[PDB]
Amino acid sequence: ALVYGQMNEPPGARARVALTGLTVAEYFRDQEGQDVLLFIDNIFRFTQAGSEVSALLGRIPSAVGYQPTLATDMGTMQERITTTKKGSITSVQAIYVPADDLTDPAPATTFAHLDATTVLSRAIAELGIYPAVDPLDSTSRILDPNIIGEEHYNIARGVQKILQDYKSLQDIIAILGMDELSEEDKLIVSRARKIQRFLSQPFQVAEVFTGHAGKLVPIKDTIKGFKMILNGELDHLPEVAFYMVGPIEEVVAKAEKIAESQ
Amino acid sequence: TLKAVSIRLKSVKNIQKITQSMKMVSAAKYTKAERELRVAKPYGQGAMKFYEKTELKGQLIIAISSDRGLCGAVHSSVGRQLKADLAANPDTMVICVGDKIRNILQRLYGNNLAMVCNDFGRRPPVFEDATKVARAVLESGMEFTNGKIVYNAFRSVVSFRTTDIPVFSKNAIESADSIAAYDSLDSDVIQSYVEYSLASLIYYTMKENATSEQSSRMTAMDNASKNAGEMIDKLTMTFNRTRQAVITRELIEIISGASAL
Amino acid sequence: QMAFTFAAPSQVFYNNANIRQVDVPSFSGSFGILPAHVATLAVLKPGVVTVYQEDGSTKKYFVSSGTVTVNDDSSVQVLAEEAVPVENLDLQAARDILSKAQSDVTSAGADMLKLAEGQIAVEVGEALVKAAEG
Amino acid sequence: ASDAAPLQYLAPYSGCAMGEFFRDNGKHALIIYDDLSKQAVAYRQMSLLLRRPPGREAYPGDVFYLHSRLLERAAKMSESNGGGSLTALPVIETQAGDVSAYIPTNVISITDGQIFLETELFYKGIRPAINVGLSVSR
Amino acid sequence: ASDAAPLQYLAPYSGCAMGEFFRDNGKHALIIYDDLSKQAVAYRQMSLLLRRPPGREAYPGDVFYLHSRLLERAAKMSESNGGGSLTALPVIETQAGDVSAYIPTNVISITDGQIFLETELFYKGIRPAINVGLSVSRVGSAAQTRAMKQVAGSMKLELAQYREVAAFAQFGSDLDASTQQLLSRGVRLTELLKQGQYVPMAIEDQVAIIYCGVRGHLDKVEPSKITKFEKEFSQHIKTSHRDILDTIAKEGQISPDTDAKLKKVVTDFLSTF
Amino acid sequence: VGSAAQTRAMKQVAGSMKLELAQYREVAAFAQFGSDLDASTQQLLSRGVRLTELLKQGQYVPMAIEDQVAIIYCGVRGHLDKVEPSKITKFEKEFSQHIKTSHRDILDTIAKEGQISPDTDAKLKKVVTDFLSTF
Amino acid sequence: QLGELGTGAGKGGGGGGSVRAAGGSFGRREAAEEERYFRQKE
Repeated sequence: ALVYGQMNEPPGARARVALTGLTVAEYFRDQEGQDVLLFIDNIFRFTQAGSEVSALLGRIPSAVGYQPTLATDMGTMQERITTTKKGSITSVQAIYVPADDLTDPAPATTFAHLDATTVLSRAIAELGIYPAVDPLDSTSRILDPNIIGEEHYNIARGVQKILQDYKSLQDIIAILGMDELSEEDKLIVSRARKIQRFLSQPFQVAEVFTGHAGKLVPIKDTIKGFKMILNGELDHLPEVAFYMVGPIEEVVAKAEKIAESQ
Repeated sequence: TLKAVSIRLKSVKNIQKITQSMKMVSAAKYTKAERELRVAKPYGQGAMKFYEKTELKGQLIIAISSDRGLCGAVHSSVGRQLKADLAANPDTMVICVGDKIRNILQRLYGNNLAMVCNDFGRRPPVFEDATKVARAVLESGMEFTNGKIVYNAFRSVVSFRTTDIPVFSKNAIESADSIAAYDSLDSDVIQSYVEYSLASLIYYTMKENATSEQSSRMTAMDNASKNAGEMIDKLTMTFNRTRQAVITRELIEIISGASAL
Repeated sequence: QMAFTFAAPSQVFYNNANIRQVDVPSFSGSFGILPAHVATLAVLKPGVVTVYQEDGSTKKYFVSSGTVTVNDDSSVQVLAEEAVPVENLDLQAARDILSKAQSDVTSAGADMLKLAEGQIAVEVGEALVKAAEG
Repeated sequence: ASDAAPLQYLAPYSGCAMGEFFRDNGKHALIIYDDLSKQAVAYRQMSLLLRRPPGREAYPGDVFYLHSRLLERAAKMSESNGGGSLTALPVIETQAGDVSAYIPTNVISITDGQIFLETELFYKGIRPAINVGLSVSR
Repeated sequence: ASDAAPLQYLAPYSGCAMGEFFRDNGKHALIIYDDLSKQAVAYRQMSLLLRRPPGREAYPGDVFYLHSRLLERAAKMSESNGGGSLTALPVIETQAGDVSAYIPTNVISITDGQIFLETELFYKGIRPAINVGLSVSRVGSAAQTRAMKQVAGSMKLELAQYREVAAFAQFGSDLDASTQQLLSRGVRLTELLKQGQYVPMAIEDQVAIIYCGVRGHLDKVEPSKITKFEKEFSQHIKTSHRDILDTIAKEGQISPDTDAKLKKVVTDFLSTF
Repeated sequence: VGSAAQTRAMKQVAGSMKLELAQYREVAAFAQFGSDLDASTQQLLSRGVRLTELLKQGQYVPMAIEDQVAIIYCGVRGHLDKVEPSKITKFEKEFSQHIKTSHRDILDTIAKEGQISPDTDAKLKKVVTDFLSTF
Repeated sequence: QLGELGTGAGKGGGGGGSVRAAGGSFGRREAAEEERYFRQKE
């Protein structure tokens, strides 16, 4: 469902349209018992509209020109997005950072409510990996071995550490070459490129623009698949077999098809 | 002010870009130079083995440097060791390869400088340049009994040591105590062997000096890029604080003017 | 037990490797080396240094100049200007340089220095002719 | 965060009164204000909506007295007053590790020492990311 | 500037309504606001003198609403609405490159892309002084012809690679052959984009000259003679090889057969040139 | 106001000083990493260093215009290139005393002329060299 | 005290690139190496 508070609307309409979409999502949570998704785009324009409304009302602005009620205006909206005993509302909010300043009052107030972070990097997209989520810059508060599990946490930390080692070794490879630490760093760079390919995934909503059928990977298939790459159980497969395939069974099936076609 | 921080942040950002570019170039040269040093080190071990076996103990001084400066503490510390030679052998003529050593040492001991080689450093050191220096020592006719070569040894990636390799003359070789144990010695054999052992020691130092110089320049640009990166981060936070303070202060002035009406 | 340090500005061949026999063409005569040799030193000349290791393997290394030193501790330090195996050499190229050297000798005339250079290249060319055709 | 700014302003003093019950009755209490930087934001909202003159970072001039009158009630009492005590652990959130900002410098001048937590140490896996050289206990 | 502040505030809305006449009648209009910075100053003057509450930089709280309700009227109408269009080119003057100032921040948020101009690039000879790395177009290559999209995609990729290794090109002469090729190609493409004033060129001329840039046809020529090559080779293909231009116009792209014909024409011309 | 606010003797020596300080400003940066310098450049660097130490002055001791002109004239004509900068102040007191009770005719000559003639310039240079020999 | 070259644009001595406009000591280094080269040439 869309609510579309447009830019050519007065600041009162743009300040309240996040509450309008939140009200629709609250019905699906309370009166249906669902886990609802709420998309706010943009959360900075919600802050910007509230600053314009307070300026119109004659209130004295706070630091960096924002409204004096900035934390309360954000807090009143963001505290309705939670899990209740009926259902939940999960909010994915597009974020604009003014002047590339994370200490600005608008992102600093927004970051106090976030439980995760999904960074879409154009550098990942230039490598052909879609979705272009940065594997290291994307964070989450629930990435702890008490909310998601011990195997989930250990595999995620191992994947992050492998990719951090790849980033630290990329300049060494660029200067000297692939010949480094015999076959130890060669094993690390081989696994890390397999990790980067296996993070890519075809999407069902884009299956008519790309031709690849989309995949919906369950969480256990993801953990099992990345555990296999981390354990080195698939070192005999090409890195192309890990690209744009959801499950790890798709990887070995694609590698078999390559071996049969070769 | 906000303009002063913005100007300084722009300058430090350009400094980091230059030093990162210099670090990549100097790492490429160091990788190539260490690759050839991996084979040209036992070449100097075999050349110095004879002088080690004779145990001859010590004029002329060979200084190895380059016209390319700002590689760290190479020419400064080598010249400092050369200054210690000027306080130990004030009457020793010195043959320099590089203008930087000439610049440092001309003010102190311009009366004890034999010759200074220039237009060197940009090209990699090969044997022909070593033979050019070797022919320069011979045909000049300058008297020398003992001697040494000043060069930057390659201890590690971040550490370089300034040592000296002793170089003797044909006349000193004939007068050696343990040279009687070596046979088949006449004038022409000793003369040709000495003037080729000299061109093998000079080639060994030139490979050691080039690798040590590129390694020092690589780690100096690496330190400069890290320090410029840290200074960028602190100046960015200072710029963000100053930008926010300017906006807040300007608005309070407007509010105070509006409320006073 | 004979430590071999045959190196070059271009390549490196042996580093303290036990060799049964190395025959060296020097200015003091094209003599040969066995372990615990005579303490001496000599100047290389254009010729075919040969290597005969502990397995009896025969390897031919033509050089253009250099130095040869044998110390009292059975340590052999042969350093040569450009040591290459002779298999990557051409006898036709050897005679081409030799004919070019002969032209330099004939066209030297009163240029005694150029006459010496022609003689030097004649010695190198004749050395390679025997090297490549053998 | 959904509550009104006067409620967030009042809550440190309400909890302090509940802790001062134990202090004045011979018992010992520990109180944590998590966090006083958000209470200063709530008080700045109340001050700006009351047309009071903003100062540094639009804060009112009595934002120091806001925290000073609160934290000074945390004290160790003598044996003639029962011997009780109240211990305060205020929390202050900085921006990019800036302890030289207005509000954290006010609380540092009030409290008896600070425990500084580093983002750089926290990224490296050091938990708790306590800066040993920058942590003071007066 | 001699006109009153209400007249300067009302002029963009008056011109927009004149352009909306063409939009609603099935025609296509282009509107230039030169410039919206001074219109916001005029609106700020009226608001401050009407005792309206000032905000950041003394601008009123509805100055974003002032420019958004103006610039949202530039639309591409549907075919059931006549198929007309209205294209807006607002102009914003920034102070010392501060695009984070209040009025430039608003108009950047409203618009569908920016064309950044720098004085540093202006005096380097880059005219028009467009910063390629900063200027965006959110509609992307959907607003280009098939021939232009074919060649500008490779030009954008090559110019991005040139800006990555632009630090080495300042001093580095003993680099690898690939890096030297990347910097030499980017110099040709940077010199290619330079254009004089009051002389716009047709899309066929633009595609042809940047086709020669990205296909290596300019790697053998000096950058100082690129402009002379741009005009003279255009004459050489406008009245001597018109059949190739006919095939490109008929098919809307450059086939490999037409690519080979253009390669022979360039090689023959560069022999003469 | 410029040179119109200076007397004729001061204007003659401050104009030459402003040129020499400009030349010294061009060559004062060489102490950062330079090691070998030209002989004329070294003389410019030495004279400008003397001039920078000449502009230093203690508190509560203002000196007369004739003393300022004479000291600046010695500074810009190379009369202090052979003197270490640490002893410039001692020279500034003692040499001014020497030309006060003994060469007061020269001071009267400069006061009546109002500027520095080449003959008076030669006379002052000879007194400087005589004083430096006695120094 | 003379406004040494490279100490800052508008700060007494400087004018030029970003380093020279920022001043400090790197602008002094830029002015030192440049003036040394052109004094050697003359």
